[PDB]
Amino acid sequence: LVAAYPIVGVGMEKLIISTNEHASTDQGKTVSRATTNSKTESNTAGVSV
Amino acid sequence: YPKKGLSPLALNTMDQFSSRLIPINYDQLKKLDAGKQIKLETTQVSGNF
Repeated sequence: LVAAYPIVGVGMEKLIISTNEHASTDQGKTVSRATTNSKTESNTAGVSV
Repeated sequence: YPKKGLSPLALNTMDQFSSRLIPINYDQLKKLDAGKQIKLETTQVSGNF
């Protein structure tokens, strides 16, 4: 009259997450050097009294 | 398996076909950096006669 019959059930033990990002870092250098050359030439007038 | 005069066996993949290598997120990598080690156990095994 009884049944040959299984019954299974589950139970959660632990739960882990894991994140999604995108980290980035940068480091740099700069070195420069310039020269400058120029020339002018002026003319003036004037009258006083 | 293999015989005693040989090197051990490697495993690195996790799918049905060998692709998509086993990942580990960041916090467990920082745990693993500090010198901890993981345990490898069997749960079941099947073969033919």
